[PDB]
Amino acid sequence: ARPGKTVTGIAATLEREGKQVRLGALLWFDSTSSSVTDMKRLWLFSDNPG
Amino acid sequence: SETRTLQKIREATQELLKYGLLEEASKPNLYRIVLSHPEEVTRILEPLDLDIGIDEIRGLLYVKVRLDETPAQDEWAHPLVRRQRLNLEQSLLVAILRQHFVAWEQESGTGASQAQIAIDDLLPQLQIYLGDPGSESKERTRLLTLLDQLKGHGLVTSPDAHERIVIRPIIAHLADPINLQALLAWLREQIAQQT
Amino acid sequence: SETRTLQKIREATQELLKYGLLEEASKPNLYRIVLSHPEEVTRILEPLDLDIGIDEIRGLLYVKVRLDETPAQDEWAHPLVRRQRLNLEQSLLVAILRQHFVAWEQESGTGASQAQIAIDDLLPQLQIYLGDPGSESKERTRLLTLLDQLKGHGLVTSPDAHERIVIRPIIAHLADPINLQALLAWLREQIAQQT
DNA sequence: ATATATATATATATATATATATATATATATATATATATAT
DNA sequence: ATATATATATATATATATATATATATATATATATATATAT
Repeated sequence: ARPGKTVTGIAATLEREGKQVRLGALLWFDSTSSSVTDMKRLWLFSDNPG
Repeated sequence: SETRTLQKIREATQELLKYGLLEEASKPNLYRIVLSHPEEVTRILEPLDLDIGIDEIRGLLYVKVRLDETPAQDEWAHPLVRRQRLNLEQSLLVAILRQHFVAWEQESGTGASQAQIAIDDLLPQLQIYLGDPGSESKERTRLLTLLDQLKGHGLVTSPDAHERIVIRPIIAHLADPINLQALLAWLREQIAQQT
Repeated sequence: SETRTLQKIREATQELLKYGLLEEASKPNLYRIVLSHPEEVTRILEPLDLDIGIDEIRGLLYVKVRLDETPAQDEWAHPLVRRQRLNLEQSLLVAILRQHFVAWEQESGTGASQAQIAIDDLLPQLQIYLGDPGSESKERTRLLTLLDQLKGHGLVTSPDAHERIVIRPIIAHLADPINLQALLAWLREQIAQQT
């Protein structure tokens, strides 16, 4: 369903007593090439509700 | 057992291969020597599947591939020749230089007077599309870096005492500028839209 | 009609030129093409003031600067060679690598290519001469900087996962005992400079 | 002694196996530009 | 504060590996002819 240029993301939302803390990632492709390097990466880590 | 290749032919062929392109106005002796021994030069180069192209109207000699005609690699690739694909700004400046070289060759002859343009003239042409980078120093740095990179490509000379470069004849010898024409049409369309 | 050389010969010579050396163990077809027309390779490099080096005991072919009617003076000034000149530290590490190569050769013979040593094996061998940078990572950086260049000359492979390298047979000729004695004399001249 | 019946041999055809050439995918090396860090 | 070196990003070009298709060579099957052994 997503062979060409595509973008994918995930984000879990842990917390305690209202203190949000979010672990999220983003993975995307530029072309139909499916090398391990073709998938460009970036993690996230934040505790800001924004 | 058998004779060697003549010294001057060897030296001139190696010189051209090192430089790719050369001028009679620059080294007329090698120019005449090669043009007096084109068979020897091509025989030296054909084992490499290379050869030379010349332009006596503009007084320039340059190399050229001589592989077997039109294999599946129409977008050709050669062992001894690593090819390049220039970027947005590089090819943009190349198109600017192409258009002004075309104009010069009409208003100043087909290389009779070496094609020239001032830094303060090229910079406005770039500014048409890229706009003001932020300062005159930044403009000059941008254009001079690009011009140096193209000079490494054998396309332009360094600015003279009056900040005027000289366009090498090789610009007239590009393969498929139709891509440059399409790019320039796209650029003018974009700027007309984005103004 | 035309002096076009045979396509296979052009292929083999173009590859040899592209990498400057050719081993039968790796590319037997081109190696045997070269040794089938070695005089052709010579007569083609002769126009370029270059010559073909041959060592069949190790199944190796490499290109070397020819003597013109002037023996290339300082041959490193030859126009075509792309690389720089060898320097002291490079020669030191070359000598150590040749020492290990000759040890492995006495152990298993000359023609094979299985010799190896590890990054940590090299590190003391040079650290004795070069002093201690102050951290293991810094001396590893030193060694890898040397190894990158030496690979650029074809002496060694790239650092492997085991942090080792494979000695290339061509080192048998860069570390020629005659050339080693000449370099020893040059080192004595360097002593005179120190004097 | 000769006739005939049967076995054996040969030639050709076609089916199959294997070798090689080529097309395509993937991985790496170059490679060049730019941004940032660090040294003076 | 400036200059230099380094690391990373873009990115592209080359090399290597693997799979499939084609061509060729071999072998086996079938049919016919000839030789030979047996019977009358």
